[PDB]
Amino acid sequence: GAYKYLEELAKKKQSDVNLFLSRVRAWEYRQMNVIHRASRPSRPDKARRLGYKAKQGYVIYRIRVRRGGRKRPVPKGQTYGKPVHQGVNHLKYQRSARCTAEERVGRYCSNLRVLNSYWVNQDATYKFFEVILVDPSHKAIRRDPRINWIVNPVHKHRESRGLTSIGKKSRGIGKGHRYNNSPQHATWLRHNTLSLRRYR
Amino acid sequence: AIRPAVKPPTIRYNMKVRAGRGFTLEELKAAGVSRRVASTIGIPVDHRRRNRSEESLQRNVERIKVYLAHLIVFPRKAGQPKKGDATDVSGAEQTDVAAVLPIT
Amino acid sequence: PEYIRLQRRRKILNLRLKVPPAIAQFQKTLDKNTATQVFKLLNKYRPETAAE
Amino acid sequence: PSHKSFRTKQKLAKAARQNRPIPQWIRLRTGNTVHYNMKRRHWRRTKLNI
Amino acid sequence: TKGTQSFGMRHNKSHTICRRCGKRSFHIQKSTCACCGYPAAKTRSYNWGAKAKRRRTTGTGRMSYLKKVHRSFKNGFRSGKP
Amino acid sequence: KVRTSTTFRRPKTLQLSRKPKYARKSVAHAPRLDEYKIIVNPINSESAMKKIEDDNTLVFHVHLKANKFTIKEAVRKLYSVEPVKINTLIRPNGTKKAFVKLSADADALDVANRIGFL
Amino acid sequence: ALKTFELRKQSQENLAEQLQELRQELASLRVQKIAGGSGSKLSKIKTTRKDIARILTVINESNRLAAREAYKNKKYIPLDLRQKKTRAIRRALTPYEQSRKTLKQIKKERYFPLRKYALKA
RNA sequence: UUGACCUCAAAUCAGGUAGGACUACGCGCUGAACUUAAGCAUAUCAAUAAGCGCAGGAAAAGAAAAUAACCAUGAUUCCCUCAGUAACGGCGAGUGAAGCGGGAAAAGCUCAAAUUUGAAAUCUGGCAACAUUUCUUUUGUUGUCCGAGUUGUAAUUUCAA
RNA sequence: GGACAUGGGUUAGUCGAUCCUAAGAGAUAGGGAAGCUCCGUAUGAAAGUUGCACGAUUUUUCGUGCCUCCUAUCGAAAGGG
RNA sequence: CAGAAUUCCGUGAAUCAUCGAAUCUUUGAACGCACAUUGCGCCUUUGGGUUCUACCAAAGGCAUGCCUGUUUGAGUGUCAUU
Ligand SMILES: [Mg+2]
Ligand SMILES: [Mg+2]
Ligand SMILES: [Mg+2]
Ligand SMILES: [Mg+2]
Ligand SMILES: [Mg+2]
Ligand SMILES: [Mg+2]
Ligand SMILES: [Mg+2]
Ligand SMILES: [Mg+2]
Ligand SMILES: [Mg+2]
Ligand SMILES: [Mg+2]
Ligand SMILES: [Mg+2]
Ligand SMILES: [Mg+2]
Ligand SMILES: [Mg+2]
Ligand SMILES: [Mg+2]
Ligand SMILES: [Mg+2]
Ligand SMILES: [Zn+2]
Repeated sequence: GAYKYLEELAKKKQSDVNLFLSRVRAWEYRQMNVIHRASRPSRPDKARRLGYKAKQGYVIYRIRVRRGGRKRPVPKGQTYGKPVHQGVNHLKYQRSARCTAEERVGRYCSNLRVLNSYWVNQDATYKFFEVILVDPSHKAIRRDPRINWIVNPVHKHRESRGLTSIGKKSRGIGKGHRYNNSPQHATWLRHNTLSLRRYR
Repeated sequence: AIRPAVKPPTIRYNMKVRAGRGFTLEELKAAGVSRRVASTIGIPVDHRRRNRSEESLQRNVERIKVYLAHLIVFPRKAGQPKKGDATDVSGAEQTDVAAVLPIT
Repeated sequence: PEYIRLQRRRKILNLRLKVPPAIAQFQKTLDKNTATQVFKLLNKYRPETAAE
Repeated sequence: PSHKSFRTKQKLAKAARQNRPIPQWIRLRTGNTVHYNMKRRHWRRTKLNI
Repeated sequence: TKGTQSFGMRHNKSHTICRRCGKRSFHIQKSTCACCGYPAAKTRSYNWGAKAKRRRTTGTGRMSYLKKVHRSFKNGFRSGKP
Repeated sequence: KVRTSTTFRRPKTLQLSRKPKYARKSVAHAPRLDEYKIIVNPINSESAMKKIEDDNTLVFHVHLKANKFTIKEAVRKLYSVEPVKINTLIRPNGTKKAFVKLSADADALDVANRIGFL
Repeated sequence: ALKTFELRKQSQENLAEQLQELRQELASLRVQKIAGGSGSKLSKIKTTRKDIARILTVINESNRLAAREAYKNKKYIPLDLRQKKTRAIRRALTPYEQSRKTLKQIKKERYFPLRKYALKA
């Protein structure tokens, strides 16, 4: 159907069609609020594959996030420590800008659950994302076995605990030798806990 | 639950035999057990493991056949036996699978 | 108000900003007369309503 | 100061009330050690500090 | 001049009674309680101050509703008449 | 669509009033502070007695939240007398005292005896 | 001491009248207490106070039951009449909501349910 | 002129919902220095203290874009072992995992990508009736109408197919 | 005895506070910030209490109307009143 | 210390136990706006005092963000019919 065509065309971000549409939409986005409601997904095919459905209780929000690194917020570049910690400028936040987009939209919609998010645009100053949210109080959500899980209280603010797709990526959650540091603190605890058995 | 017998990897342990996770799809096929039915009667299914040799296949197919021959399936509706069930369920008791099908 | 300004300057920006052909082929629509004939045929084959 | 808020005045009333001797029958109870108290505040000695 | 005589001019309060926690710690000009952080919608607390936390945490007060919850759980939150 | 001002203002829209599907509170509360809460007790100190027999005024301990309006109604409803003026003070113990002067057609001494604190 | 089972048999208006009598009486006992009184009247203050409470409880019990009656079989009920469990329990998925299954899942349970079986040695 | 659609508002609109607290344990962010190196800057202390966000009865993880190099294994977690080892390190002081093997426990699955197209088969809300209850406090069923939805709600499928 | 014990004692339309604004404080719009929060005070906001009787019997403030550069609040027991 | 013997072969003592119905002041996330003020308002209904507009009293209400839905709208955003 149309979804395959939208998926393939979305891969062509340098084509004349997508370059033009990106320019006009980025201009339009910069004219409205940093966080604003989207009436519909700008990328319906991308939204579906990330869990979105066109039913009551699913909500799309758009947000722009400042690009670039994290300047150390210390008074006059003064760090009061050893030279290894004197850096102020070329530093980087450990969470993705997409994660920040989810965090801020989740605070903005504190009655909703953040499901997922996707990139839509960027200029030199901002990256634009659309965040998919679900109303756990809506009956259409609570009676739906495919999205029911998110009502349970263990899924409260899953974006704040790195439990969305981008949150687990930023946490380095993965299988095998490349992710041995694993959940870091839990792995660290296992290796730094002295185990003293009853030798009898 | 009954488990397959598999050879451990690496040259340090490939001379041994141990319990594996579950029976392969080919092993269940050759023993006449549908994969959807296998779980309902305590036969684990491992979709990941495969049979690279006839020896692994035959060894585990024999384990399933011995399990099925010792298995008493109760009818879904009590007192109305059906196909694949048993009509002498009176002498049913909790027994160890390792007592019947040990890893040799 | 900002929303009115936005939807008006959006039409302007589409007028400048030379449009790629795959987008420019839209805004070339059926004329009024052919459009009426098309809708006359379409209005004959309407889907059945919930009452029907 | 005699210019005082209602909230301040309420606190002064309470402070004056807690600044009283305990009736003796309270200390005469079986199993009570309320015989003497270290909560006897006096205006010149220990200040309320609002 | 810095000692005894200068103590004679101390007659202006920098702190008054906090409406939230009742301590004489409400800084008048900052309109902020130095103890509990009122009027911020969060109670001021620091992990370097475990003793301060102990002075004010749950159980140092009446626990009126929490005791009712505890009794109700004991019987499974039942309602109606016996 | 003629705009003679260079200022767009929000148009006026309907703004319905609340029509709840359920009352949030099942039972309305009875009047708090009606008349048995407003008047706590007569005050019968020596100074209050002088007020009774010299200025035709009664002295009452009243609720902290009573005012001169509600004290007047309470005295009329409880003791069927008509105060002409009411003065109020909050005592250093934190309780409220009311000086209730009666009209020249009523005798405060008789009212005091009828209440029974004499 | 008024008997509460006798109180429930009376109309709300009569109860309201009885309550006013008790409050008037309690005011008299307090006036007499100020101007000297024996120990019987002092014990009568406490008894009269508990009688006022008994009457208030009956009046409120009657009013609340009437409200429950008015809201029987209504979708939306006054808040004080709803459950008073915990906030989390009120927000939890209902057993009905939890037991909802897709058609695919319903078919799977119908055709491949876990059997009862035994191994004979 | 009206109406449709789109986008955007307002209302003490009908019904909901979030915040604060508890932090032993849990998931993240941010982030020292004392200290050790017989000085000291890399290093170490430490991916620690302090600071900030967010949960539950556990959390997180989880049905391989995993191991291996075998006669192969087979989601995750935890224990013993691997192992103070491979490796990192002013190769200084110091630091330091993983696969196999044994054991505890075991459980497996859901979507998006498909034309239902001889029939949106889907869902919410209002109203009414009928049931139901840890419960007049709970939880549904049917009918009807209105909304949602074709810029796609259901149904068969999820690669093991 | 300003100590100790038992009691008593402070009455307002006109005196203050309350109202106003001052230096300043500070929500909101909006933008920063991982965040605690920071900046901001008609500000890049659809930020409206007020001015008209057109309906309305009939001797009067509820309905649309077309309207117009309005405004959070806190902040003085010696300023204003 | 009493008091209560209008009770003690009893729906009845007890600061008894237990607990499924209620009450639950001013506050506090704290919610009309404030608050070093028991300071200053608004709405609905019902009563009081001559008062459909002032005043007094009582009951019930009035915070913010967001979601589904409702209503009333806005746009030289896009259209059909006159
Ligand atoms: Mg998970
Ligand atoms: Mg000095
Ligand atoms: Mg000075
Ligand atoms: Mg006065
Ligand atoms: Mg050193
Ligand atoms: Mg040294
Ligand atoms: Mg040194
Ligand atoms: Mg810490
Ligand atoms: Mg909990
Ligand atoms: Mg979990
Ligand atoms: Mg898979
Ligand atoms: Mg290290
Ligand atoms: Mg003295
Ligand atoms: Mg004056
Ligand atoms: Mg002021
Ligand atoms: Zn405080």
